[PDB]
Amino acid sequence: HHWGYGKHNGPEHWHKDFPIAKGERQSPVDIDTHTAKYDPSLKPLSVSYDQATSLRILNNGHAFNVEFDDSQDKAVLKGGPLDGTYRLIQFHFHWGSLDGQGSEHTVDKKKYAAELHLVHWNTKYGDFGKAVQQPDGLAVLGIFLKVGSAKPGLQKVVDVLDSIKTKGKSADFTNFDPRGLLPESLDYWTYPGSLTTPPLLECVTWIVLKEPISVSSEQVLKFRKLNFNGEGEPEELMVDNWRPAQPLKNRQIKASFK
Ligand SMILES: O=C(O)c1ccccc1S
Ligand SMILES: [Zn+2]
Repeated sequence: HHWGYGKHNGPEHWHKDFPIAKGERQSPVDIDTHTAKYDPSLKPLSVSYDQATSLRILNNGHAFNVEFDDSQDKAVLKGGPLDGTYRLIQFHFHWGSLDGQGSEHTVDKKKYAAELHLVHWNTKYGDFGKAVQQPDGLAVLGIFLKVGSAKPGLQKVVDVLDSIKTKGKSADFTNFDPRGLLPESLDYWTYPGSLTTPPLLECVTWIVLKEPISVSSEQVLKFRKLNFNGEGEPEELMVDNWRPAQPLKNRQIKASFK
């Protein structure tokens, strides 16, 4: 009776094993666009993915992670609200059973079909396991997905999902360029928060891009064919792997843009 996204083990249950679920800086949150303040002092955001080295794709039983070589400064996030250098370790998505839900963050209560999380760790802490124990350990770039035109740069991801249908399956996934998942504009909102999955650690500087990317209905349908279960277990479609918005408490959301 491990955590998940079902009636008996979903987000409303997580606080029993993970009391930080009711903490002071939980994610996601609703972004109230009229309350977010422009912060002219945010430095420009720097997303440097030219030398990124993807390795593998893994179905971990709650999402799929595209993993990178993070043993050198190859793919880094800098600038914006951040002090120092954050290294890309993985990306994953959260998505819905239907196009009208799936994102974790909301914008004026609007839900997107899905949300991409590009996860980076602060190099001053040496490794990801140490970084998640620090209040400035991670920087996550959050990107909304809406259903419309296909995203060409997503198709290589979509096409390998049949090979990692069930929990614990992985596949080689080299030479994937995450620049093909970014929208035109880097305008963003930022606030201090948490992992959206257990263990819900309060270690994340969230950087949520305002401009969504468009994916096709056929692309997100292939996400929804994944399974939460292992091979030879009863089939449970991997859908609605999102946590709903949490109380903002004593936080301010800052905007990079007027
Ligand atoms: O899903 C996770 O475990 C996660 C991990 C790192 C950063 C963000 C998230 S939401
Ligand atoms: Zn996530």
